[PDB]
Amino acid sequence: QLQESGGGLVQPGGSLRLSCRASETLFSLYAMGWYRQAPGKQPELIATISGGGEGTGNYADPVKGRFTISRNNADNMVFLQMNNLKPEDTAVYYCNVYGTNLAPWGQGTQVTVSS
Amino acid sequence: ATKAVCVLKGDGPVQGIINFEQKESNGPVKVWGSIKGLTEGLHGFHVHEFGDNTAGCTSAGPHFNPLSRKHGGPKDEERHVGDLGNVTADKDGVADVSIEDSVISLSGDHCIIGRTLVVHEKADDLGKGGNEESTKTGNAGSRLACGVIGIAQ
Ligand SMILES: [Zn+2]
Repeated sequence: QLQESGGGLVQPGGSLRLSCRASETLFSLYAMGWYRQAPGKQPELIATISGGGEGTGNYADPVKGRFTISRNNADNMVFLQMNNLKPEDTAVYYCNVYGTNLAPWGQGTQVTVSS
Repeated sequence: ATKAVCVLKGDGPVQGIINFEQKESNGPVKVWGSIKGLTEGLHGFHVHEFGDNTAGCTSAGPHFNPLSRKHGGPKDEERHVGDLGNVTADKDGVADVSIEDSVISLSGDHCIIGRTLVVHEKADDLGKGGNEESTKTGNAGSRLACGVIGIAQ
């Protein structure tokens, strides 16, 4: 249903590009978000993309100006371009729908920031 | 058994008709109808405070909030009275609206008659977007179409 990839270890100031393949039924709601999750904590919504065309992205305050969300409608995929990474960004990242009932989480992808 | 109806119109092609029904006083309200001309996917769907159409949907003001709470989804306790969440348009652009909500009413302090129903350009993040605008409008974007809610029966 949801398959994330692209995470890893990156030094402070580095960059990463997380990818997610979602099922066509989930993608066709055109409301997709990336959530980050720290150990023991609840997953917080970090980036959203909705609307028609290429979609329109919104960002939570700790990532605004450093992260960009995008999508590929044909491939039913969502992307999170993370730049200027900081240790506070270390978390397991998941991609899911938002603004409606959450679909079953995928495996996510781990992102660690440390030199 | 109060009944209401709203004719959603706007500048573009989005348009629809949305009916409301409340069998008992202060009980749940059924909201059902059809919107068309939308992009496929989720679209914010709210009751805004004023039934003023003098300057288009912009005149409707903010989400109806007689309790001065923060924005949320219809299932959240912290929510505007007029926070009805998202409606879903199919590939053809037709959103078949079917909603049951106990916070809006057709009488009392939570009465929405004479206020404005508005469908939005993008999805409502239900207040979980992690930014200030998400606590106000849910980042649902511009107003595509709206209409005053009027008495039907
Ligand atoms: Zn609201």
